[PDB]
Amino acid sequence: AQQAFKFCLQYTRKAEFRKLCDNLRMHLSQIQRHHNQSTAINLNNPESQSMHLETRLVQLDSAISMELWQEAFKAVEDIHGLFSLSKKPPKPQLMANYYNKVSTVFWKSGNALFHASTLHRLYHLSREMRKNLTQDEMQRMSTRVLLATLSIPITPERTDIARLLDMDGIIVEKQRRLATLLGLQAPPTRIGLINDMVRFNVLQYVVPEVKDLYNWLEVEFNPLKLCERVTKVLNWVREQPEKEPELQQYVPQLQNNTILRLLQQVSQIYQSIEFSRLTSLVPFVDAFQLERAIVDAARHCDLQVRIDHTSRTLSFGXXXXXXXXXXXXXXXXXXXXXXXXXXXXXXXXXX
Amino acid sequence: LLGSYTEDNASQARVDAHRCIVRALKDPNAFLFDHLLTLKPVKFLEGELIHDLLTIFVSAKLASYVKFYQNNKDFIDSLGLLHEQNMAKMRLLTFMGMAVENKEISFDTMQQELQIGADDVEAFVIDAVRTKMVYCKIDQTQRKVVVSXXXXXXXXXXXXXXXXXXXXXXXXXXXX
Amino acid sequence: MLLEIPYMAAHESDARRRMISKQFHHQLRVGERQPLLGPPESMREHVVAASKAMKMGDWKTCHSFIINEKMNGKVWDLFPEADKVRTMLVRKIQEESLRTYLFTYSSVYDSISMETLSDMFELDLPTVHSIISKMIINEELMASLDQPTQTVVMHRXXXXXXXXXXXXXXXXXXXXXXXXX
Amino acid sequence: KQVQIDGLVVLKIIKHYQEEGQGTEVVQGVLLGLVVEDRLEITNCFPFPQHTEDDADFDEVQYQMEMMRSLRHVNIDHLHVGWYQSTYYGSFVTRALLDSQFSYQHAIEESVVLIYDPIKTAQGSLSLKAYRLTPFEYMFEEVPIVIKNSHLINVLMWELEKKXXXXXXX
Amino acid sequence: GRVVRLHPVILASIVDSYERRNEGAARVIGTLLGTVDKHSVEVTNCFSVPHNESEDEVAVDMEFAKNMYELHKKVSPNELILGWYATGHDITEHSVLIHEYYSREAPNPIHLTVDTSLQNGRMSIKAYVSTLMGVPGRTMGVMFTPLTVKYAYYDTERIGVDLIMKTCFXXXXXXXXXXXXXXXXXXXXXXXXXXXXXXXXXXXXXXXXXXXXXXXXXXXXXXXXXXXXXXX
Repeated sequence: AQQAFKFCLQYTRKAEFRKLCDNLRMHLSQIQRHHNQSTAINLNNPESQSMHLETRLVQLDSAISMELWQEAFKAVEDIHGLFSLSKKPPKPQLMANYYNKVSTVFWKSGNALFHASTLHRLYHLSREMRKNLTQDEMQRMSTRVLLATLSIPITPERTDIARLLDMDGIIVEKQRRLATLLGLQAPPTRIGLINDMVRFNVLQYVVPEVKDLYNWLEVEFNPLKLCERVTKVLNWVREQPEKEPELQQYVPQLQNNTILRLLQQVSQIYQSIEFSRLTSLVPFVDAFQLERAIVDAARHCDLQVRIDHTSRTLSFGXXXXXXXXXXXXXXXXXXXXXXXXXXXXXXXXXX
Repeated sequence: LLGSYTEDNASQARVDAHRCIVRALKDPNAFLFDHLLTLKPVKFLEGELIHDLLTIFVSAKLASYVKFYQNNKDFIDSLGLLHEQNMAKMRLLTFMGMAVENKEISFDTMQQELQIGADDVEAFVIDAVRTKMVYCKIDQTQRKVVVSXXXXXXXXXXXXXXXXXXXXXXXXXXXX
Repeated sequence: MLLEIPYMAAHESDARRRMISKQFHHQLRVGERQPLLGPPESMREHVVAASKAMKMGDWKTCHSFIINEKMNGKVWDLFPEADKVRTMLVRKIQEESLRTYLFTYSSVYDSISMETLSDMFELDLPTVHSIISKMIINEELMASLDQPTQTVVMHRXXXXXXXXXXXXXXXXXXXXXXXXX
Repeated sequence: KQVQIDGLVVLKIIKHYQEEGQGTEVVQGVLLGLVVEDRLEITNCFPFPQHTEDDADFDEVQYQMEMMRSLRHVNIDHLHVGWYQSTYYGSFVTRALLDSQFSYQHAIEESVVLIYDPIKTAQGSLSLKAYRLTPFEYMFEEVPIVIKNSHLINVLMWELEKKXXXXXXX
Repeated sequence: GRVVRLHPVILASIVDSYERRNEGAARVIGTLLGTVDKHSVEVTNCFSVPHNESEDEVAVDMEFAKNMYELHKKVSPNELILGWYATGHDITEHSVLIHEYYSREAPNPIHLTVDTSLQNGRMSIKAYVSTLMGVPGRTMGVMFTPLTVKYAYYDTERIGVDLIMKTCFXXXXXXXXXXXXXXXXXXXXXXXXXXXXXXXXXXXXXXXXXXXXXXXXXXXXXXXXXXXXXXX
């Protein structure tokens, strides 16, 4: 099997490799049927499993190297199902390689939460080995892990909608089984994942600039100063050989998160702001790309807008109607505050 | 909070009144300073700085502070970082003064009194402390803000009326 | 793709003036319901990515992807005129992607600019105004164009719609009468 | 102080007590609702299974958690505002029942104990009371219980012997 | 089956289920319990279900049914799972399909519509079981048979109801209001998509003369308009 897989990798025999994999599946299905039959391989025995698991591990590796990502994903569950049955632990060498593969698969998959999880699993495992290890790697890996978590697409769910329908997202994610597959008790949010990033060990080896970035975006985000802060922080990353390398590959999603936040905050600050001002307020690769982003934020319901191309203005809501229902929504909020305040007063009464 | 502050002012040493004044003028829920200013302990001439602060927070606007900054602890506030909490409050109180005189406030007037950018202006109006203090509709096209012990008296009268109104609505529903 | 995408988008728009079928549509649907989404490898996946790119209104991405799917395929390399067809397709795709864009985004946009649109789709205004006006007239879209200022308008009609519904209802009633008889 | 008991809460408590009475085993359950002001709204209840154990330790936290989770998929989503039991002994015969209440009070000091008598409850006479512990003194006291019903509920109840936005606004 | 009796508790339970959400537009769904082993089905208890509807499709929580029923059985095995209810006020297009799901738990499935709005005084309840009359020379087609209902109570409940009628003889709500305001601040697009939907329904009916689907769509549109008016 190992020889056969090396053959496929060495001669780019992608079509045959896929067929090889399928053959291996049929073989394993037979064994459970086989086991009742005499002379069957014992899937109870640890050596037997360690060999089978070793093969599937390699199946995942070749899959990634041949860029057969759909096949990679199938082989990941193949690996998973064997690990559950597995009694003896795998060699940490071969296991860390496995996780280092999952990070690639999930980066290509566009599943950023799984991507960061796989990174963490590899970090926790690479910390132990080597027993003596480079500190320069711990620098870059921890930073990468943290950056990939800040760079994750916003997981925020609307409050009004959730109570009525408990609905968020499109919503649909066919890679949902995989979260349970990684020994995660449930799919996490980016805020949740970040807290692990928040924890000191990730933080301690984490480049400082990233901790600052996290402050700028997640802690105290202010649109009137974010552009400056980012301008002064972005120079430092570029200069560093390692930091820049970690940073280069997350520029896109990071930019998306920041701009999403800017659009939301502008939605809170304004009612009808000029297109010149809105685009001007938040940095964009191009003026038109900024409009694209704004609409995308609108379609995903992070903001409601009406864009009037004639006057070059954007409205975060016929005219009088939109003012009436904005007034109503303000009055409601005011009432809520008053109610809450009254509660506090009650406590003061006792005083 | 006025209750707690009045009780403390009327039990604590006179030396504690300056700190109490800084506390009051920094307190997130406090916008009315008349009852505190009127306290006999508060009245005394010697706590001149405290009296000035009371006039400033009871009766004056942000402009009045700027006029008097060399004779009030603006510099001390800057050293402390206390002033921004105090600065924010005086600007909120300035909006309240303006709203007392007129229920429609032009953006240009607010910005001068505000001493803040017009684009920012809405954000400042936007902030929650302001919202609890005032309910108004922002008209971007017309560049205006429509904002529909002594103050307490007036407020009381309003409350009474409000209740009557609510009762009417409830009555109707009950009927249906 | 070129044929069925704008008609799909409009349907996404929900105007539903006309119904059109595009080849490889079923394959695209399967991909959406797929647990795993990989970067394109097989040719149909490159075509696919070009489609989604058209949906989101990136025409450059779409043009890029066809080569990427094509390069592994060698699909476009098998023609002697390939350059000519590359540019020709680039143009037709420019047009249909402009259409698709307009279809999907007319909800949140009340007004438009033909100059900006012209520059950004790399389509001269004579084509833009033509395509948009034609389509709007063909789909009975509640959209209004001022040629003088070169500006467009949407998001409206209520009264007319109700009138239509009434007509339909009347038809149904007539049908029932037939059965009764 | 007043405990407002809803239509379904009262009917479930009478039903459960009577069913319990046939059983000959005392019946307890949890009351769900809202602490409003001083006053408490009981909007619903659910029965706890009969236990060999008497009084305290009767409660089954696995049953309770499951029931509460499944209700939450259900609309009401209401705090446990106390408990009800049917106890024959009168008047104030048993010490043991009170300690249970102390456990509830320690979880939430506002908790209420309702007691219903399914035998003495007769047409024209519901025999029920509501208690809290006091904070030579007596240990507990009783607050009268009123009933809240919507107009929709009133119409619905009238089919025996027949011959949402508003609530929010209120 | 010839008829159905319903206990007052079931009526009040369906109303209480609907009330907590505080949605006029929303229709709630649950399980009914009782005894269906004779020509008179007796409906004597119920419980709410988590339920969501998207487009034609609807989701019911199967595990919730099994887990709640199992607790119900521990309280009183005499009250069997005999069907389901919803708040209506009318039969909906998906009901025959939803009914097929409940059939797994028990058969034949029984559907109780409880009109918690109570528009008609005489009935707060409509009862149906699925059956097909059939067509000669053609495959039989499923349909709901309408069964007569009466409200009846055992002595305990009779006593309870009489006692309750003696005298006769908010944050969630605020959130809902805010949602309504948001809908109002958007209704120009939702109008144009409810205009289209209305037309769609008409098309379906035409085809039938599909018809059911179209009818459902039309009803939905009307409901959406009514909810817009109420908000205003």
